[PDB]
Amino acid sequence: RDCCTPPKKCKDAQCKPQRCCA
Repeated sequence: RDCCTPPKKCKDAQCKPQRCCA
């Protein structure tokens, strides 16, 4: 589960500092 690719995942620290999340 990537932080921006479907299913995007923007909730954990390993995904928050991501333009597609922050």
